[PDB]
Amino acid sequence: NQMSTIAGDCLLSAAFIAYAGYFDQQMRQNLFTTWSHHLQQANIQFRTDIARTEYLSNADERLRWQASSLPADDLCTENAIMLKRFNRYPLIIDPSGQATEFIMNEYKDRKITRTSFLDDAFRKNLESALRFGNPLLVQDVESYDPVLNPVLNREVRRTGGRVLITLGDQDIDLSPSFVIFLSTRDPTVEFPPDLCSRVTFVNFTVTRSSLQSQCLNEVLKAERPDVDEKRSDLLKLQGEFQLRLRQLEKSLLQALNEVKGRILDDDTIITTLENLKREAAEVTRKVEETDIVMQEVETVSQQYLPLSTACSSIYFTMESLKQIHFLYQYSLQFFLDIYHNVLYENPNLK
Amino acid sequence: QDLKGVWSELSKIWEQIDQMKEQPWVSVQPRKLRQNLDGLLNQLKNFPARLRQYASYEFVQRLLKGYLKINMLVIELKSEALKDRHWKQLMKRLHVNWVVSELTLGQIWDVDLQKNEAVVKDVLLVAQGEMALEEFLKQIREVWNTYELDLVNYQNKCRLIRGWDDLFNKVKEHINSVSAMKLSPYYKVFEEDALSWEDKLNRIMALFDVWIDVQRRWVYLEG
Amino acid sequence: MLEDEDAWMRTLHTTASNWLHLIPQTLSH
Amino acid sequence: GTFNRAMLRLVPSLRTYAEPLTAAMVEFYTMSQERFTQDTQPHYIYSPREMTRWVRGIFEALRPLETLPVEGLIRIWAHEALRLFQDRLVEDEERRWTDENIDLVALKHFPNIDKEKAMSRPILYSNWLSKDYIPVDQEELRDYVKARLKVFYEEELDVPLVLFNEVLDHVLRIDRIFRQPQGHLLLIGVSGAGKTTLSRFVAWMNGLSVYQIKVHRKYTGEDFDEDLRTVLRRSGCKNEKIAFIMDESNVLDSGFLERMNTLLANGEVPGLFEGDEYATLMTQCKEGAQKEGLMLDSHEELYKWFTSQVIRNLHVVFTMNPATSPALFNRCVLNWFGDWSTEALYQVGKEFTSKMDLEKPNYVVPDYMPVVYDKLPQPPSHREAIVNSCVFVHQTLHQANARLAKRGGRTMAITPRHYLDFINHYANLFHEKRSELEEQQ
Ligand SMILES: Nc1ncnc2c1ncn2[C@@H]1O[C@H](COP(=O)(O)OP(=O)(O)NP(=O)(O)O)[C@@H](O)[C@H]1O
Ligand SMILES: [Mg+2]
Repeated sequence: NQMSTIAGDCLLSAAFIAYAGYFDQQMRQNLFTTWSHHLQQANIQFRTDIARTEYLSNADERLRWQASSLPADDLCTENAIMLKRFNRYPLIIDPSGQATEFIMNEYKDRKITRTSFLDDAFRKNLESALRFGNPLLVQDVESYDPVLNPVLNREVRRTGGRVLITLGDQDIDLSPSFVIFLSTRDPTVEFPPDLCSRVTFVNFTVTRSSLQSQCLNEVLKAERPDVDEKRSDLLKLQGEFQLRLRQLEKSLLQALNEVKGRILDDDTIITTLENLKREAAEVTRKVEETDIVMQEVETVSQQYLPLSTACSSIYFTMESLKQIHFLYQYSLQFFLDIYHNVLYENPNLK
Repeated sequence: QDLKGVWSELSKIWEQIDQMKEQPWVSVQPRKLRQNLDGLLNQLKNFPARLRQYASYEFVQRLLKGYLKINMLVIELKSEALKDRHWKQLMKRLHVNWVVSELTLGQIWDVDLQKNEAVVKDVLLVAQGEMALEEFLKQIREVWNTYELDLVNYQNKCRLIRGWDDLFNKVKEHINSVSAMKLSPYYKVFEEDALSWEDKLNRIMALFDVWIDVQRRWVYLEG
Repeated sequence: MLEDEDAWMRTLHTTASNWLHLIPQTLSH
Repeated sequence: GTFNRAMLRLVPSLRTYAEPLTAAMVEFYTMSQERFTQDTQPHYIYSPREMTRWVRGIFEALRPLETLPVEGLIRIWAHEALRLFQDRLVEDEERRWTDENIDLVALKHFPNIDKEKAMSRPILYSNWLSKDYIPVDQEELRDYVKARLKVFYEEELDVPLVLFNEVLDHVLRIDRIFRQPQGHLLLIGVSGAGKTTLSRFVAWMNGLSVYQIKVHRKYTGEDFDEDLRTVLRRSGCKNEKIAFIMDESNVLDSGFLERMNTLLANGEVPGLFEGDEYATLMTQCKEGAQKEGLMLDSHEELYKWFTSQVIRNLHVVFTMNPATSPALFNRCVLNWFGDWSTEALYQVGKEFTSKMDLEKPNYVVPDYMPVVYDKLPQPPSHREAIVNSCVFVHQTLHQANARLAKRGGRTMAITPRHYLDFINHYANLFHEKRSELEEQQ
């Protein structure tokens, strides 16, 4: 069946990676829904519930990202996936800088160098990155220097036995281990279609819908832990449960390799099989009850949706308050502190 | 009969193949190799359809197609980046006992380049990065062996040094670039040389860091 | 606008049309 | 009329057609100049330079040929009209108008002519498959350029290229430019369309040596002068064909463009070679003239020969996106790279998704299938449906950006590079997931 389904799954996932990334969470979801509706209209088989984060990543990489400074949000996980499976050098549009720090942490072992377009020594550092093969994160891309056009477009000339790229007046030997991450902290920035063609946009900007989803997830985690666990089980059922099941299958095969006398020394090895069977039954049950749990979690999410919309509206009023007076600078972390105070350390809830 | 004729044609095809393979690797030109490989393919197509149905003809045709398929890897292998050390890496990984002087296109063709594309590509990426390092060191050696201090007469008393900004920019750029080299994933063979250059660069910097100072003071003081 | 982004276009269009209606088209020198 | 009489002096059979042809030329030129103005598009400039380019194109097409019928002359007239007027046009209705009026003007001034023989929908000219610049059919051109793209995969760049109709038309236009006297091209169009790729491909295909300016931090006009000295020395003295490719990374400095205009117009830069440089230029020009077989001795005649060689050898290819002076627009032959059409997207998808499995024998064709490629085969297969869905995804990004722009939000441009990225991602993901499931199985 998954053979039957992979064509549509990969079409949708590739479209999401290549095309979405500048748009907000609702706009990405609208695009994905349009593509899914078209694929359904043409009888192209795909899974009805495509979990993009779990389809394009595994638990190990997500845990490694959480070890780095990647916030545990759906938008941030999707953005990290785009930052992983990119064919064009990405342009990060985070307004806060968490994504830049995530990029530095990810490529710390590869000796990533942070530079800015405003720096006068930018070009020189870039040359080094091009020549010695080191990841480079260039910030302040709103003042993009067109000299980077050949580098982003990967226009190389293979004269002699040396591969060249024209940077400024000098032809730099491009190295195989080169990667560059463009970055900016300005959400309201317009780029020329040239740069738009040479880079893939990865937007970390917090919008009304992104913060609404964050607040809804935090309400579900705080006040309905059972429903949050069930939703996490839905996300894990897209391959994580089967991944651990096949890992236990491999362990059972390894144990079954060493069978000589000790198979019937106690003749109680069946326990391990039982264990797998038990977990198999468990995941089978989670497969059979999937629709019921989806309905349950959707109803519970609709219960706390108005509170999430209220939180988003409150934060954006707080953010817009800077127009009334220059002292009214309130960060997203300040609102999140208010919101966690309301949720966890609220004496009224006791 | 037809089988005897196709056997004879097959032998003639193999003659062209063997003559092609005996060409030494030093003189192998990939473009002319592609031209001849195509010509050999054309000869196969010329054979009548009845002779083309034979299994041996199909085997030769798909082999020659494979030669043209790995022809790309032939241009990529016949490069100046590959040196001897990277050829030694292929030597070791391909578990084949080749002789570089006696190396011919036939030995490389017999080794399945299509099956070992990853091995060749990996060696070639290493060669590209290390040749980038080597040519940067070549640029350093050239510039710092042909670079002369600019001297301008100063009130018919001495020839002072002009161009401090350019010299300092060059020295700082090269020091930063050698430091970045020290972080390169291919900085293994070029270690010692880089270190030596680093030392020289530092000395240069250090020397001029005092030289300009002295000059400035002297100028002021003589005034 | 910044407090709630989504209605503003239609209201601004109507307001500017009314302003164009009230403001005389030309002033004679 | 004087120019056309001088041109048709070669073929006496077309002499009586010197007066009508000119009239037709003039009429069409006037029509275009009235129809298309710089208010719509800044490059819609028309001048007697376009008419001189028209005469030069007909002259170059008629010079080697011993004889032509009147239908052949009208066909080459229409071909040059299309290459000089329809190429610059951005919108489709303008191109349709130009194509229709070309026929009207031709027949109006050339009555009693076999329209079918003198006018086929794919008017096409190239000497790639022959010895002379004769008309040639679409299919053999497509085959020849596909073979040359296969060659161009090995030598130079290795990234694959797809030859759809727009690409092949632009290849033929750039080839025509590279075979014209002082033929300079301006590829104006959207980013990611393939302007640099096709310019370099045609330059390699015709044997031209690609030379590009490498501007830097505070690029000096003296450096640009030295680059021009090298380029003209190679083009004129060394008899080397050069494709002088320039992109907006260095075109944005108009100080170099206004000096480039002299070479674009006259074929020489007076004051570029002076003193010692002029003496060496004269020496090398004398050597080249003797090598070719001219014992020209006077410096003025040597400079004239050098200018002629630069005219016939050096071609400048400007590449820009839709500031630039109208003089530069009028000095260069204008070509427009539009965003890839639905057919182009479908062809690129089919070619780039050909290694994929994408084949379900039990695929069921859904009644009233959502179709975005009009010429898609009916009933479609699974692979055809997949490529149709890919084209639909690109079109949905375009519609989404249009809707966001209408609502007032900030939008980014969806270039064909996005489509190539999406197809590459599809290939990588499909192969990866298939490999994972196969190893699991
Ligand atoms: N016909 C084609 N088929 C496949 N890929 C193509 C084609 N034309 C262009 N490309 C790809 O387009 C990419 C870059 O576009 P390029 O040829 O640089 O366009 P451009 O018009 O020069 N862009 P810009 O300089 O930003 O205006 C390359 O990776 C090419 O492989
Ligand atoms: Mg370009």
